[PDB]
Amino acid sequence: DKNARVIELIAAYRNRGHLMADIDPLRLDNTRFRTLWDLDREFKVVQRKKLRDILSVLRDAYCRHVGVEYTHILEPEQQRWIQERVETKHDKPTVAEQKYILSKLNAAEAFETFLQTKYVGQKRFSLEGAETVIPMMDAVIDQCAEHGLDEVVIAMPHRGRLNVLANIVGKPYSQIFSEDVKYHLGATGTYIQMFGDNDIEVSLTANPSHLEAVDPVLEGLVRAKQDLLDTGEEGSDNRFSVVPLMLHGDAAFAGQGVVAETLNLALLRGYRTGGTIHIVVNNQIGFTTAPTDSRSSEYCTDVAKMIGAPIFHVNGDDPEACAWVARLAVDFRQAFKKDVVIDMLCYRRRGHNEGDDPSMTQPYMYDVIDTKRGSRKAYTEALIGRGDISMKEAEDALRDYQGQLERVFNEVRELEKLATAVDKAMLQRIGDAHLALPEGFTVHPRVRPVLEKRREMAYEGRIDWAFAELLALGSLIAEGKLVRLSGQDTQRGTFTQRHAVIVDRKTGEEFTPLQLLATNPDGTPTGGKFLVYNSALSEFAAVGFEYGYSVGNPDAMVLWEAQFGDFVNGAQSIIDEFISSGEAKWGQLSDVVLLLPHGHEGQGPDHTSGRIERFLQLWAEGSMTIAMPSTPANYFHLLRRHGKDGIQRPLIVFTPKSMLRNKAAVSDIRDFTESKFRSVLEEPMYTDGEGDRNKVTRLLLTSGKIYYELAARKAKENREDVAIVRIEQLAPLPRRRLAETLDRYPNVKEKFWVQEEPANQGAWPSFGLTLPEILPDHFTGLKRISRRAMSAPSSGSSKVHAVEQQEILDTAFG
Amino acid sequence: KNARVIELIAAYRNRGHLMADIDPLRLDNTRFRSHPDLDVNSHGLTLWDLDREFKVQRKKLRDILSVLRDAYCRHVGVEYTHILEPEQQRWIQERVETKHDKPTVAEQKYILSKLNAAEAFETFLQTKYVGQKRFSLEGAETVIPMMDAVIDQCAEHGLDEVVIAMPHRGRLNVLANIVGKPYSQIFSEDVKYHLGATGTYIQMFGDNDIEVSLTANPSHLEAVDPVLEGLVRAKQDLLDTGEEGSDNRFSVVPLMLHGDAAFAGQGVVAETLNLALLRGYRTGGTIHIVVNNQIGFTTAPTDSRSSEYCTDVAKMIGAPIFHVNGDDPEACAWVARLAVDFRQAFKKDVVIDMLCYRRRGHNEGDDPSMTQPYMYDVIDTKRGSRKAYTEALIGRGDISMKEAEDALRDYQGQLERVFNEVRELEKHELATAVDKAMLQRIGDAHLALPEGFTVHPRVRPVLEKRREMAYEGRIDWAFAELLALGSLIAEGKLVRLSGQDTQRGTFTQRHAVIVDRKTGEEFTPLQLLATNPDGTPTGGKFLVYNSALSEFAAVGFEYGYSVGNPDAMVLWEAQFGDFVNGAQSIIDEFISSGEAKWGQLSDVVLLLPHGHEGQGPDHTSGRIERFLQLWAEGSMTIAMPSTPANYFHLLRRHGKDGIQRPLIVFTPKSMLRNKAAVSDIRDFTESKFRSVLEEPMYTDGEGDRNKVTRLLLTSGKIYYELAARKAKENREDVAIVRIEQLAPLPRRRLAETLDRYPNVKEKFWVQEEPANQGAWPSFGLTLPEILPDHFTGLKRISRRAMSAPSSGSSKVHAVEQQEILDTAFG
Ligand SMILES: Cc1ncc(C[n+]2csc(CCOP(=O)(O)OP(=O)(O)O)c2C)c(N)n1
Ligand SMILES: Cc1ncc(C[n+]2csc(CCOP(=O)(O)OP(=O)(O)O)c2C)c(N)n1
Ligand SMILES: [Ca+2]
Ligand SMILES: [Ca+2]
Ligand SMILES: [Mg+2]
Ligand SMILES: [Mg+2]
Repeated sequence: DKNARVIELIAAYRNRGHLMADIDPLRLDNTRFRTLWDLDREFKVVQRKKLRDILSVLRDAYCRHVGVEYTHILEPEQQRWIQERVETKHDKPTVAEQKYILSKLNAAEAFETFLQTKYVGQKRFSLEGAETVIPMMDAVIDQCAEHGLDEVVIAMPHRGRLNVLANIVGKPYSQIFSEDVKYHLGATGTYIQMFGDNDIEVSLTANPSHLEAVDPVLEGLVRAKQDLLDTGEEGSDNRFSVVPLMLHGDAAFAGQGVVAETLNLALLRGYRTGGTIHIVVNNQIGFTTAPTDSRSSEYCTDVAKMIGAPIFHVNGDDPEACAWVARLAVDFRQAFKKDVVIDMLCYRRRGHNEGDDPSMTQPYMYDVIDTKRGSRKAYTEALIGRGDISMKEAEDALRDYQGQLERVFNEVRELEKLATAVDKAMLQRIGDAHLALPEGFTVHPRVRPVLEKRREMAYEGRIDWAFAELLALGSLIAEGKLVRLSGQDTQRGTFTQRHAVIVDRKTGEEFTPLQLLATNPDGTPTGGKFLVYNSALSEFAAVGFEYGYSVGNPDAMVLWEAQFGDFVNGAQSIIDEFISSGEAKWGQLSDVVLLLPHGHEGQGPDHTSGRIERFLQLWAEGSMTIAMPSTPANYFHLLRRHGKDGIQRPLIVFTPKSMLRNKAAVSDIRDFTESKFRSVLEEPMYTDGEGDRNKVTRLLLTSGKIYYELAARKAKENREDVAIVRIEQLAPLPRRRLAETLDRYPNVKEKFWVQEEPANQGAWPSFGLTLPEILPDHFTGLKRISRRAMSAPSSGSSKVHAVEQQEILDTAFG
Repeated sequence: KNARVIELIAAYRNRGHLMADIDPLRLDNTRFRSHPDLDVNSHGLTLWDLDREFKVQRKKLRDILSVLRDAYCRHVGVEYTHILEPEQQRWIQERVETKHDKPTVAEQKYILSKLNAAEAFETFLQTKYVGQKRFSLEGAETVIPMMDAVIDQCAEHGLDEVVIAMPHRGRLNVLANIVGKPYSQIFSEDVKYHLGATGTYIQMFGDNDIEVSLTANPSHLEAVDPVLEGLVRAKQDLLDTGEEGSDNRFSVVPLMLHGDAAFAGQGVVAETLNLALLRGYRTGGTIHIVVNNQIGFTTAPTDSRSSEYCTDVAKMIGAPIFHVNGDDPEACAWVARLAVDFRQAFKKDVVIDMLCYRRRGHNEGDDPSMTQPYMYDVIDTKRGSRKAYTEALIGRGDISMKEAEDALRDYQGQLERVFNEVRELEKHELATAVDKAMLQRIGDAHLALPEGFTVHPRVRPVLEKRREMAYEGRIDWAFAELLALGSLIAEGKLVRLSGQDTQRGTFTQRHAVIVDRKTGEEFTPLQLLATNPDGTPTGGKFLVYNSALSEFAAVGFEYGYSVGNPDAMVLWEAQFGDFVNGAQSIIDEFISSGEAKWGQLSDVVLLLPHGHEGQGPDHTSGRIERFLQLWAEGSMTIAMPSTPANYFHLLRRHGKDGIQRPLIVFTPKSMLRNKAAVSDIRDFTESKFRSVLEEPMYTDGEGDRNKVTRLLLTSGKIYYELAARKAKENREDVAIVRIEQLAPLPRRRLAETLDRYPNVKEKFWVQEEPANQGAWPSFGLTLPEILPDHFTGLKRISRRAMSAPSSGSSKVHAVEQQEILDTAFG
């Protein structure tokens, strides 16, 4: 019965020992810590060891300065791996390793002392009380270099950022302190091993003040780099040689939903990066808020249990345990290609900002902090107290600090066009690819007519929207471009129109027809690739990832598709903080494409609008391209121009739903082979037909699918006095092309902007103000024909929709 | 040997769920092969050991193993050893590891009756109407007797209400067979899949009843999750149950339904779970039911999540998780009742993962064998839950051939009743001013400290300055806010105020809660106003909390709270208005549009610190232009007050007008401490809210309105800078008019004020925000149309159009600020 009580004791330490570990350097919770003859008896564990030695191994491993959470991991081999490395008696670090960790603590503290002394308003960014994160990050990067990896990419909030730039990225003081925006900009550097012969690239990504919003952006950036190096999921090796190193705060990590959304991507085929190293700077405070008001779990890291990640809670006043846990984390990530979370328990020495006396809201915590000596002073005293360094060396370490402090002060003192048309053979090849099935492949009987109709369209014309899209993407791959397309149910298409990936009816094997265009007819690679995935049910993390992918590989054609444009508001922080504004704020460029299914069809307020008015409001000084094409060929030329123009700026496309199957919304072969993108479109009766522009007295200006309904109504009552002009590119406004087009209708007495969207929505709120100002001689007196202003994108009734739709058409021809 | 048994017991308790027969489709064939953790020989035990008695009590290994396999490896997969509380693990362990008595024929027939009613509802829906395939509950009808068991167990505990939140799948079935709404109400004259509902559940075999309600929601999956919590917490606060109540029953239960792909992918799930035990947000535990049909439209679970289960996020708060086979309605009803008992015993969330399937395509244009041929060849060989359960009861000898025929007659009768009832239906088809003594009382309250309380030395001058302000005037913004909230509590109103660092204030200005310098005890001065001077309660209360670092779940919760208690004054404060875009879905889908779409009314207040001060693009704008764009047909009130007294009257009008519509307030940062931005006692005691404000030199001074030839129209703090510049140059030819209420535009008040300046030759809208931001994009178009005789020729003075709310440089901000001021006086 005694040997059974030992087995239960071993399991208790492994499962719950972390609840008794001395992880808090402030020891705020006192309640945390609240036979002898058997201790010298040998037990079978098959090895023979004395109970006192088994128990000492269990206390050192699980109840010392490291709290290990791993028995929640479903993989027995991963539990076994941790168990073996944590439960073995490790050899104490060498005097050289201790002196090295100490120099890193000196550099970090001197940097902090310099920041608060030289400049004013720097208290918010203070890393004082959390300096151990610097030798911890150093150990992460050094262990990644020891595995021979290519790059470590960092994402972090603002606390200690300039310290990371100087002591991790290795940026010189002259570059750091030159003129805050500096706390949001990206950076690149080279890490050179101190005791090794390896080097590794280290980069820091740009981010807003919005905590954790950069998390899926880092993942996308890293995946794009991993794809370029041919490493990982889409590569020839399983090394995933680009490592994401993600920094967090404790209140942010537990409260922001994007954390869970980004963790949810960790093992997905379209989003995995081979595991992220997470470091939580757990100072047990969020501004003035205590952890008991910030989370409903024991640890701020408990969300990471969602993906069975091992969690290490470590005492920030023990830099050796912190460096050891950082190296173990890199080894686990390398061995299992899964996320590791390091929870660094520390404190925030100063107030949150200049106007904060933290004892006002946390008197107890700050009476304990005011008793604490720095983790530098503590570690140097601890090295003297254990006899690991001499009195001369301890003075030298103290003199290393002074020289590090003097150096910053003295260095900062010293400082003080292309064609998008393809040939008919290119169209024919993309059409033929849909029927070039692998041997023994069984196409689903309802998919086979789609493949046959695409080979017919490629040779005979009447090209629909869905095929035009694949013609654009396919021709880019054939030219050597990497095309990454993703979104909810994007492989088949929400409207069963895409079939980018087709599934074997008998085996379930996937076949990608456009991937055949990555190989030239002679069998040589084009250098191009088609990467198409079904995303998780996320908007915030998925849009963030695709923006990040566009930044990681500026040469890639990156498209994200919303199920319906109505759901993109779930990614509003990414749209506001990165996509629309990254270039102006940080000089960070993104070529990301957002495909937003849009249009009034009676399917309700959440299946009608991509909120065109919101994107037009965000636009300024050529920041993005915003388009609503009405024709398959014009969409094809829009995608090819974006993929070939070399302008790294986002593209927002309001794509159709029912217009995908509108038989009037088809294009001729010549529209792809002898044309280009047209920002302004006239009716074909005036450009190709026998229509007379001089009979026109009423001009209707519009965009999107409503054109076909207006055109049908004009044809039904032969209204030669009315002309319909489409604005395909909403932003930047094609001022030049718009003026030249309207000049061709000299007898126009009235002009109307016609739209399906309510008066406070669509293009009218911006066009109604801009068009009379930009073109006063053409648009003074411009009137609106639309739905009435609504507090929702549309009515919930399809009957109300139909009445309103007819009301617009009747007003336009009244 | 005894050690190998202890390891075997732990293995079943920890990992037995990985071998449980939970999938009714049995898609993964490798699931039952290769499981050494649970294997006897893989632990160092033989067939000889099976008849040996072990200490666990003394029981044979064979009995230990039969108890473990029945409890953890049959149709229920139990995850609970991740729970840090040993008493919670032991509670589950005892109830799961005991041999339960088989359900009575009466209970079995009742479960079969609920499946009969659910399948008959689903059969009518697909047969009578077209375009109903997307709402089909076919393959998941066991969720109806499962929900019935939840509600019946809540009634058995004597609870007051169950509030349901769910996506659209099986919604009308829930309305008919759970909420109990009649078919005449359900199928009269879709929006019906988004509307709220209330009903009464009456126990079948009991004498208790319980209220059952369904909340309104958009098509945005999981967005309603925090809204349900807020709504339920508001109801708990009214019933004096829960966290802010004398009874610890939490007698209003949230029943939250989910889909498997959405539960794993939506971040709002984790944000809402994170609220579960917070003093300001806890609802005594939510019962979660995931309708896990192992598909999300055309997407397989392996592309939807990075974990074994769609429910693994719930481990974040140490919630017990039950994976149950949807083809076993008895195990499903049993797990539902156990979930209610756990929630009652520990006031924590329970998650039920119901494994089932989706019989049809996702919608009308879906042949799901196109994308999932294997799954759908397996679904095609499966007969429904009702039929399979009828056949099981037959084999077990629990019912006879006559009884099964009678159950099929019950199904036919339920199916005829829908068709018939719908056939018949088709055939017939205020003053806001307070007395000075009220102000003095709120001022005195700041110094009426509890005996032995130690005020922080930096907080004491704030308390003393508030008593001086209350008696002498020069009332600042921060105190005016508390004067408004305090006077409402004194009148009997419930005031709920929350947000990031809201107790102290982001700008160290509020001090709604003060903390004892020696003990950490909290003291709320405004809570003293809930008691009249005679000692009787006013009926009012002050509920003030620091929120978690969430925008989406926190704004969702506060919107839900205003719906749950329409009589409450509910305010949510952003740290900076720049971070409210994290809650855009709640703003777009509930706040701005809930009234027009569902008839659901909300009185929620959003306080959004706003203003250009050189702190960068994320500490400058609450995006006024976005709220003005969302506004239509008086859906919300949008204001930017420039004065403490005008803010006070704005909050009191909102709290007393009886108009259940949201209020959006763009609040100050540096203007909190602007010494010109103070109000007199008479502004609170003898005035009201002013939507349009003139300069005091014209209304109270010796200023001449007839000398004015240039009129500057503006809003917010820039008024003080424009006023200082006018005073500096003695510019009598320029007048500054403020628009305090941006939406609905005060058309009449604006027209009457401008008519008082007859010699105006030019008008300008002046703003700090870029030309594509602030009020200009809407005012520039609206003002010349609504008031053509006053605003034709209206010009803009602002910052240039920008792709961000401001520049990152405070030097660039300062130059642009001066440029605006010089253009206005050029
Ligand atoms: C999405 C978002 N919400 C709110 C804020 C405002 N904010 C800035 S710092 C802070 C508290 C941060 O707490 P924590 O994550 O523990 O980091 P710490 O400052 O302690 O390192 C908040 C709420 C923000 N920057 N982002
Ligand atoms: C936030 C959001 N994003 C996307 C959609 C579009 N959408 C509707 S149903 C669906 C798949 C749902 O999967 P699941 O949660 O498993 O539910 P099920 O339809 O299987 O019951 C999606 C992505 C949505 N309604 N909401
Ligand atoms: Ca481009
Ligand atoms: Ca109101
Ligand atoms: Mg913190
Ligand atoms: Mg599903």
